[PDB]
Amino acid sequence: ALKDPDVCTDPVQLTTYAMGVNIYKEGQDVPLKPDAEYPEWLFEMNLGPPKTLEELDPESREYWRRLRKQNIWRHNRLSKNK
Amino acid sequence: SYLPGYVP
Amino acid sequence: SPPSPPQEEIGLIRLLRREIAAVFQDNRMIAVCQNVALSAEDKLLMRHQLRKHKILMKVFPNQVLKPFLEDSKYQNLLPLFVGHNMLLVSEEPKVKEMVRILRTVPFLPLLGGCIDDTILSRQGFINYSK
Amino acid sequence: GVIRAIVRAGLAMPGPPLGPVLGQRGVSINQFCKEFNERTKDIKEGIPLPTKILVKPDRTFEIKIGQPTVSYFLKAAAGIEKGARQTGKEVAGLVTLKHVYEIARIKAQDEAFALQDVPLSSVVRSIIGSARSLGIRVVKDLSSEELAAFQKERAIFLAAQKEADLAAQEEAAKK
Amino acid sequence: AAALARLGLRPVKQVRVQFCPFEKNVESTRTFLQTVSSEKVRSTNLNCSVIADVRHDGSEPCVDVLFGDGHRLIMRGAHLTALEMLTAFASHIRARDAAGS
Amino acid sequence: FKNKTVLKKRCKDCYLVKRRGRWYVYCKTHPRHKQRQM
Amino acid sequence: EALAGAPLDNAPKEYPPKIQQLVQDIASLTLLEISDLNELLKKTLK
Amino acid sequence: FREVVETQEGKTTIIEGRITATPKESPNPPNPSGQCPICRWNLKHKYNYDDVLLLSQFIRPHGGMLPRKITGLCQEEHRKIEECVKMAHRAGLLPNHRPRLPEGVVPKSKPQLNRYLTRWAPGSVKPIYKKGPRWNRVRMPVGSPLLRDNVCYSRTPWKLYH
Amino acid sequence: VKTLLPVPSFEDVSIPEKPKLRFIERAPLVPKVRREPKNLSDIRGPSTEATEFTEGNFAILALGGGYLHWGHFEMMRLTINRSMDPKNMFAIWRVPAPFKPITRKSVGHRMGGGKGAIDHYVTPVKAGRLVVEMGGRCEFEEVQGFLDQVAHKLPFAAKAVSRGTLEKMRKDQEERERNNQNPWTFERIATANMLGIRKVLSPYDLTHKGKYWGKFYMPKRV
RNA sequence: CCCAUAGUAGGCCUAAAAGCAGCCACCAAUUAAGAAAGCGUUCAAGCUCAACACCCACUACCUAAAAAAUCCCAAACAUAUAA
Ligand SMILES: [K+]
Ligand SMILES: [K+]
Ligand SMILES: [Mg+2]
Ligand SMILES: [Mg+2]
Ligand SMILES: [Mg+2]
Ligand SMILES: [Mg+2]
Ligand SMILES: [Mg+2]
Ligand SMILES: [Mg+2]
Ligand SMILES: [Mg+2]
Ligand SMILES: [Zn+2]
Repeated sequence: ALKDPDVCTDPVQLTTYAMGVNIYKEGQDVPLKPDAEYPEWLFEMNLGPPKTLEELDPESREYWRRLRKQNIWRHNRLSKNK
Repeated sequence: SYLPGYVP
Repeated sequence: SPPSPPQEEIGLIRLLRREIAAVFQDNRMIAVCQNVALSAEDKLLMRHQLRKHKILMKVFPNQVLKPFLEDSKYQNLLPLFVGHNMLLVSEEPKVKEMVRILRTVPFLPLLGGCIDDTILSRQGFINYSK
Repeated sequence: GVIRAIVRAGLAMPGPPLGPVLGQRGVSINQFCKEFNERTKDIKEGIPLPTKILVKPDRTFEIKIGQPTVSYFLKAAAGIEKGARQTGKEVAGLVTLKHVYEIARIKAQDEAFALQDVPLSSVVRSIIGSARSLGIRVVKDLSSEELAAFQKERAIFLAAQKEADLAAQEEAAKK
Repeated sequence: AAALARLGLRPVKQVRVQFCPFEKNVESTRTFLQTVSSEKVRSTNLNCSVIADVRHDGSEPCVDVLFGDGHRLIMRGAHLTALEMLTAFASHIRARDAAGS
Repeated sequence: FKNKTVLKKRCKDCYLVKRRGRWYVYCKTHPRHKQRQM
Repeated sequence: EALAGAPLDNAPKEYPPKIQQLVQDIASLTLLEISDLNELLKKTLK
Repeated sequence: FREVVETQEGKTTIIEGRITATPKESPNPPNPSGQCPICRWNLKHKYNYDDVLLLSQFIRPHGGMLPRKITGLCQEEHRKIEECVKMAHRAGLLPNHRPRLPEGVVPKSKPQLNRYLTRWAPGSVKPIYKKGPRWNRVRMPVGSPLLRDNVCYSRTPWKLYH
Repeated sequence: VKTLLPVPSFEDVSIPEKPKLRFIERAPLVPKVRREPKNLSDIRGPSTEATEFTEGNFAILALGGGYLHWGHFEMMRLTINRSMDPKNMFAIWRVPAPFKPITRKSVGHRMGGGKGAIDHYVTPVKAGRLVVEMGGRCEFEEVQGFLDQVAHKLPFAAKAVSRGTLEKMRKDQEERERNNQNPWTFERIATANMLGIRKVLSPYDLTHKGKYWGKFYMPKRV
């Protein structure tokens, strides 16, 4: 009996408004602003698969953050049988 | 006063 | 035993050696508190109340920060770093805010640091605040 | 201690699963339902809201209601009702970076992100990760015509999936 | 932390840790503060106050503990290990607990 | 105590001790883990 | 190249030696010269 | 070395530690290249359980062994000295390194049996009721196998099983 | 700053379609009629077949001679298949199915009256033979545990090995022979009939060189 | 030894699946912590492990028993130059 409220299904509205951003009954839909009104870093975000260890720079925190996760993955693989 | 091969 | 070829410095150390330089060059207040074992919620909350006045909380390993200080001008800050050591670094001396936030926790010791290239004690800060 | 569960806005009920937990710990279920429904009166019903019920030693309860889950925000912005059954192979929804940016503004106010004083870029990077688990593809620009084409193809796929499920369910009946 | 917390701080009225951070003999005393100031140990008894005093007078570090019975324990950490101090602290906790009750 | 040719700790609270010339496994949390070298 | 350690809290007040020269230099100058210095100082500080 | 004194004055306990006189290693070791005290003085394979002058330097006041990290001994030599001290205690050669007894504890008299080269603890050993055939004889160990490499001045090697 | 190191990658590795060990039949599909002699030499001395790794990187190495009956194969199959990860691990048989017929006489009968009827089939194995070979996207530490469990339950001495550990084993034995300080070796004495020793030695000892006794392999013999 | 916050109860299926019945992905916040390696819960909670910090654990990475019938069964011995 419990579910989410009905979602929109209009391409025009779904591409011109952020439908679920406004959660209040008395509020209005949040209109999408023009491209010039959004920060530059938004459009440089990685929309694809995660960067691999080879792509990452060995002097960045991202490189060593990736190696630590891989070592944790290896530890879990080795521990499973142990 | 101990030589190279001195042993206590 | 023949010594072993010295292990080549890891790239993270270099990044840490560069971020320490930056924190130490581009900030003015550099307090040095002992990172006591407050709960995760409390540590996050006290770090949000300090960030209200944009007073950052750094944490650097004592095996990178010490070499740096040894070879740097801050050669008298070494004794402080015996144990867990967080840095409370702000870009403009906001001591009174830090001090009142730091006084909410009776057991968290403010050990000292260096404001405006002057190594102070705890009372130095409490005096610079007044 | 802390009781933490997702409770839909305005639809708190005395039934499971929160009710039994509250009763076992001594908190009155009816009182919470009234308080939660009253404090979530201005929010559209059915919105999943993560709740944090702080139970004090005398069994008086304080509730800490946060912003809706990111799963809702991404599903609502895509127009989809259910996520992908096999994310990475099937694209169940399509949203733009602008949608994610607008969601981050609301979700950045949640106490989890707000207390960390993280830049909005960090919240955007997190939302993109959650989208990659729901089957929703984030694209730099989406037109109304491109979204209609995808919706048309997605409807066909979903209809075929229903037929496949019916076949399995019908086969199970024959078993 | 865990070892001290298991015993608890029920008979300890106040714990005061006084050390000079710039001095070179405060490592043991500072380690003692970290253990007693842990959330677990502090949570055992909320009426006990852990007070950390930072001085730059150059005096040797000292730890003063006040129990509910009124007896006090003074531990001078200049030439004492953290483990030794914590062991003595725990023993006196046990002694003052049985006396009161 | 169960006699064992190979002594194995069955939980984190098991501790190995050599007493009266032979090895023992003692466990306060789960006394059933107690083992004697055979 | 190495800043001096912090003075003890109980030790008598100590002033850096580099300023000791500045303290003496001010006494030698004349009030008219100090006054002219001051007019430029007040404006420069604003 | 460092001592600790506990003094109760005016219903207050003061715990303090003082640094006492510390002995120094004799100068000019004959083998400076040595990596542990034993081989620095060319003592490897040349000491036994009865060399209390040597053994007593590596034990605590109550007869306990000292950590290997403190003494600097290697694992091999540290284990040899460890066994040698146990045999020295059992032989009665360390009468001033007895265990600490709490106040009010006077040990009850126990039969005096002179013994030496005792590998095991007397209480942990069972009688040899069945000796077994000559080709499978149950033997009584004497000494320690850790000392098997000690310098042998006789043509017969040390018998470790009697 | 705990120093992390690169994790090994198995991206090039490929898992066969049938990862698990196949079923081994008790007896050959066509039953053997001709009864065969005991031929105990088939488990004596060094193995010449299936001594090297083929597809996988891990295996169980035989350290003695023995016969594997169907009961052993079931223990190996069920233990390995239950313990292995089908997605990331694959296992192949490195031994043929039971093919050598073993005869038994009916209970209670005296000596004589001809040879007994065929009762069961066995697979002869020699020391040095790989018995099961495993591979896939895993490390030796992952499979060593359950492979060692299986090896312990075999009717001959056996040990789980890898490409690295197997090669190190062989290199160590070669080094021991090269640096051996004993001027007298079993090979030299036997091949020259020194002391007339060949009167107490088998012709096989000229090639076994004191490392094999019956079905038993002595790894510490040089 | 020490220590553990968080998008989030990822979606899917499911009466319920919340790291931990199954299927897919396995991205990301925080200096640091696996969309979870082992327990646990009807589902949750709850206890560990891999993280950070602290900091010289400065680990071995070879395994391991015993019982019979008249009564154990030489005595003994670790020390003087291989004969
Ligand atoms: K076996
Ligand atoms: K689940
Ligand atoms: Mg999570
Ligand atoms: Mg879910
Ligand atoms: Mg799940
Ligand atoms: Mg479960
Ligand atoms: Mg992370
Ligand atoms: Mg949990
Ligand atoms: Mg851990
Ligand atoms: Zn146990």
